[PDB]
Amino acid sequence: SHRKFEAPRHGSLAFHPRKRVHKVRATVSAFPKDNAAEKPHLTGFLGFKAGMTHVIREVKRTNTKLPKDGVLEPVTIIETPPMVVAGFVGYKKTTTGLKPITAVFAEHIADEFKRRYTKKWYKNTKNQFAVHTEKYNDVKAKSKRERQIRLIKNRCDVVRVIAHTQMALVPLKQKKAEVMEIQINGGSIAEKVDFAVSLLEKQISVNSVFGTDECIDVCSVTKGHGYNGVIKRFGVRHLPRKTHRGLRKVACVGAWHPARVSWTVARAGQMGFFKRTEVNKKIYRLGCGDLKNAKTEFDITEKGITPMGGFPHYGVVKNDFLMIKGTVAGIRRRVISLRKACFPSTTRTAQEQIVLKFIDTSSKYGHSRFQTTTEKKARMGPMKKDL
Amino acid sequence: QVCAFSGFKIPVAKGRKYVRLDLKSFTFINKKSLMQFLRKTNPRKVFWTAIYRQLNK
Amino acid sequence: GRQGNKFRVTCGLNNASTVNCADNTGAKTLTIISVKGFHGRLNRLPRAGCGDMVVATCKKGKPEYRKKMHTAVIIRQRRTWRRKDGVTLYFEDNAAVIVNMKGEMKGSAITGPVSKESADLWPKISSNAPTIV
RNA sequence: CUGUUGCUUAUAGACGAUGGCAUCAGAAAUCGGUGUUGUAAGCCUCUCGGGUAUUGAAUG
RNA sequence: UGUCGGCUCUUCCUAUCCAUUUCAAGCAGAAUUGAAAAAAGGUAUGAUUGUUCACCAUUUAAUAGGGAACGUGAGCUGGGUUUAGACCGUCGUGAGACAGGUUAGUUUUACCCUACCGUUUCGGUAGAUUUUCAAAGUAUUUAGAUAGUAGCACAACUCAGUACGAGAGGAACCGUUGUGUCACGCCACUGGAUUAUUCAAUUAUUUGAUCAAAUAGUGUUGAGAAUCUAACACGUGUUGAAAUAAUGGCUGAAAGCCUCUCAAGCCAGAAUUUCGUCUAGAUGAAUACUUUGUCUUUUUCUUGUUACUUUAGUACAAUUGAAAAU
RNA sequence: GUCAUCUAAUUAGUGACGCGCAUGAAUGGAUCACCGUGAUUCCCACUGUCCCUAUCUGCAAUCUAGUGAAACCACAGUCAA
RNA sequence: UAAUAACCGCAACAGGUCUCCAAGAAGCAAAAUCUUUAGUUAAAUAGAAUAACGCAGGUAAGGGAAGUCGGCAACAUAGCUCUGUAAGUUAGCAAGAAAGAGUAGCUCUGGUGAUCGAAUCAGAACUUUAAAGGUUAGGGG
RNA sequence: GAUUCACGCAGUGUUAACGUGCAAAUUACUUGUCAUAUUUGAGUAUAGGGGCGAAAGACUCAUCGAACUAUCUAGUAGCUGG
Repeated sequence: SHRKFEAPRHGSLAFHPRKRVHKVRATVSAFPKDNAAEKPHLTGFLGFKAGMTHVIREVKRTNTKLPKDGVLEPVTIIETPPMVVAGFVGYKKTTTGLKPITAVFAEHIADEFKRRYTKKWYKNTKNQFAVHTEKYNDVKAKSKRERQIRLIKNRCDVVRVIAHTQMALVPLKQKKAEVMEIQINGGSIAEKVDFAVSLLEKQISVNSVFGTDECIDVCSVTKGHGYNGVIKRFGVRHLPRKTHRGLRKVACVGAWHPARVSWTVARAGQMGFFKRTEVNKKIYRLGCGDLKNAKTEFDITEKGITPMGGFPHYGVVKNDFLMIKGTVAGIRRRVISLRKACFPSTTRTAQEQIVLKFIDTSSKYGHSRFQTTTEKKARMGPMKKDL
Repeated sequence: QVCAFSGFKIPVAKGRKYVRLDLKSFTFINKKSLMQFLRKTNPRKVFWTAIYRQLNK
Repeated sequence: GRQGNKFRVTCGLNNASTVNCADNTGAKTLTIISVKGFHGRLNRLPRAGCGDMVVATCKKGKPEYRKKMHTAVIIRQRRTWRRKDGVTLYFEDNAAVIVNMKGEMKGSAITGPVSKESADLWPKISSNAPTIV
């Protein structure tokens, strides 16, 4: 018999199997399509979600009924200290997919990068890249390096640099760096390798990768939740109060004669630690250089992006950061893989210039009232504690 | 904006506004001030409000 | 008669919700039956917010209005809804005024304030409202 | 090299697993910042006081 | 083989109700009617009734029809039916009967195998020798056969009181702005929970009184951080190429003309398909370090792997396999 | 069943009508104040019944040390036709 | 012993089984709640963690039965004093009908007796978080 | 043979718990009842085509539309199994 009334199915079948990832960092499944008629550039970065705040922005779109005094929107702060380029790898297009041909690394490698190659650092001999560094300038090793460069320039189509973060610049307790491959999109393979060679051991800032008011894609791992039932995992309807043996379950898990439970039925299991990609995430503030603060042209009081009392569970942001509109997957301290838009948005709101009128920096705990700690003391006056 | 009960300076995009049938609208900094107003509590008798601190000293 | 768009207003009035009639046309209260433009979902009751057109029956009022189905526009609601400029507000009571499909008010006056959401969509309501909040 | 073990470990979690650190480690109080309540006890004033504050908050 | 319906939930069919693309009309416009492609997405809220059904009141773009042991009771419920009490009507001399009515009437078990959903553990894919090489172990960076797939729909402005029409009436493409729902998230702002029995007040009892408490299994109330969370807050899925279906066409025979082709060759054309993008993922690849350099098995140490240790045996550089297209 | 009324909407309720398949007078007919862990319908009030779920506590379930059953069991255990 | 282990139920079974004596607070009350004399802290094992789904107890924005066979379950009302109380009726009732107002703390005054004492009732100032509600405690038509 | 609360008792609902249970009928909450047609002990009387029944074919030692026990009895079986 047919179901009496029709309704959309609960949950998406585009996200099955529903299994938690193992690594915290999420690798981008794809990079923006290469164009061979432009200067070489990097198409991605790596940041840490400091937290969220809210801003007021002036609306520049025309023919809109939005208030002329600004609109309150949420933003997400992603701290992005400069990354260090440790090497690059060439890829070749084979009949089985991209195949890495060779990888060329720099002479000097930081200990944060080396920690990635062990599972117990303090019990290790800590001799990663030791032979590579020791005989870097040997004539036999120099010729091998030059051949590796020549081989990539002849039998490769994709060039990616190996860049890692400097964990000493973030309040994270972790010391082992996070390594990402950032693809180079630009001219021929000859001038792409030349670009990567010049990038060895140099520091790349987030302003060199992303522009102003640029919609980007963010890849990260969602906040974990553990074992969960079908009400939270999928969103099925709760059963009546009269129900024997429980309310928060799917009543019928299949018909008699497909003879088995289907993959499409809602079941209890892990929800949480999933990798998700979101596209068309507009950058509100490129927090580099003169924009590293939280002051605006309308609100000219000098203040950093860190809220009063610090970011909850995170700390203080003192490096370059991204002000991404809205929400991104994952809790604070989670590594976020930024990436240029795979499909550049062409709507009027995507090209709209962003002009912020106010950036909230009050405490994120409780019902705060003051934007700075100096204005709190000024309004409260001398307290008996100090007085 | 200034809170109706406490008299504090309401930070932007914070608090709630209450509109009455006598064409009068009030804004409050939090729920704590809103309930005290709804109970007809006199802000002059509540110590932490800015109205009280202005009356004496 | 509805003019222009309306931003997201959380609909605090359900099916069978009783609202007051702010007009002077002999109707005291109206109970919401359906909402114009509502898109049905399984087991979901119709929802109405400020500035929404509803189908209501008058269970309390003059004989020419009682036991009859009317059309009314919600002008205020006790439900808290947030504006686009980060302003969060709500009213003391849920009220409505009887208007027809063409959008003109059957009454001639409105008692109490009228939300800006309902005044912008329906010009005839804004002309008869004392104060817009 | 890897595993166990320790941090009554977390960005994780039914148990496994996963993530981080392991002597320049970790833990702890104390102090400062940050919040909540509403003005402590002895003698309206002391008093924007006192108390709490990671436990899944942020410094030193 | 637990016998109706409803609730819940997934999937399937098309004889398609809506949205997409087309052709025809007794198609001027608008509204409609007949038909083709197409089943990827949608298809509601209620009064009465146990009802399936039915019939009304709305709302909607539409509120289509059906299957899966008349799907679905160790999933629920028990209103219907269908034991044992009782009442009424009719029938029977009577006990009793009634696809007649009314009322009250116990809904058991999963800890087993598999399926599904998540989660561990051990094992692992044969033909390369330019020492700048080759192979194994550990680790990271990646890779992507295959499997799933997601965004839809509506409204407002302008077009425009224009096209069309005697008039009455009355559109549409582009462009812009929103909303609803589905999917994935998220804690800034707004709201909810609250044993931080946090802070304050207070009823009863007991601490000789004050202070400070405890008890009434969380005494109660007010405010209430954190954390969790909203159908109640708020972000993203307006996103691109190529080939197509019905169909409409180009060139063009058969068949000197004609013809979109039951011919060769092409074009435009879908909520279509495939790439592109998203999630899971097999055999894999690169690099870093430790080794090893003809080869293995059986023992044996370690949580385990590799190198390693011993006794043997075994081979020893040199003619090996390419047109492409038709 | 027909007409009213109850609702926006009434196979339910109530008031009338009565050739009543098949009512009817101690097979007792009609009437009903008070009473009822009796049956039925509608108002007010109230509320997680519901829109639509969120969250808090205790005891379990999870894991572990000690202890330790039973039902059932032809052999067993992936699917399409 | 006379029973949450001596009795009857297969047992140290939350079942059943006749009596005697009987403190304080508070209250109308042998009610709920707390305590004294007496008894007991053992009564089919615990520790860590704080998943789902449960059993028991709660709360909740806006709406308010739209859920459902059906207001099932839960919420709600609730003590006392004063005012007031309809149709119907077997004249007895309906009736606590329905409906409305009051209630705290502190400082006082007055009334109710015998030849010093009883808690009870009424009234008046002032203050506050405006008062039955911790527990107990009718929903009404 | 008025209305209520309490000690007790019952069993209206949850069609709650449990349903290889604490229990071969119990537990929790809600509800009802809670002295004169009331509750209750012991003694005593009534016995199976019988008793007793404010009547349900109810009860008569977990057994009742005819108890339990033993004998006739290895009752008969055109039916099922070996």
